[PDB]
Amino acid sequence: MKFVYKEEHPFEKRRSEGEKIRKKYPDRVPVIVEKAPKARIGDLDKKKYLVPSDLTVGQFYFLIRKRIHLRAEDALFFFVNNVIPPTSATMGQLYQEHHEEDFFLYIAYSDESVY
Amino acid sequence: DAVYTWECLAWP
Ligand SMILES: *Cc1ccccc1C*
Ligand SMILES: [Cl-]
Repeated sequence: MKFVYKEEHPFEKRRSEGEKIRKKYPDRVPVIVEKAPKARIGDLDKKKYLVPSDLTVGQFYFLIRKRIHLRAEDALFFFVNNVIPPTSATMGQLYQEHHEEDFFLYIAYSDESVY
Repeated sequence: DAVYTWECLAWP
């Protein structure tokens, strides 16, 4: 999964920011959210979010669906490392398992079930 | 809900 965010921000700057944000907000996790390449649904205006550790994937889906005005017939999937995370998983659990060495979790979203 | 809103997720 290629994240444009990494082109825009060198590793050491990301890592320094991620270390600091975890100390300031230990009950939240820092996330980079990007639309998967070629997905035909709406765009966010930011990539970097700071979400509650106890927020579930399902709650995040609900918020994105309403934020980008998805229709009922529109699908919405997340991918972490090209795999759909469980809807019941919390962000904190996904962070523990999948955070990168810059201390961020990376999530792609799409209207398709394959990244 | 009253806590888990879109703005809740915003980077500070
Ligand atoms: C907005 C927010 C931040 C941290 C934990 C819970 C909630 C609802
Ligand atoms: Cl709000």
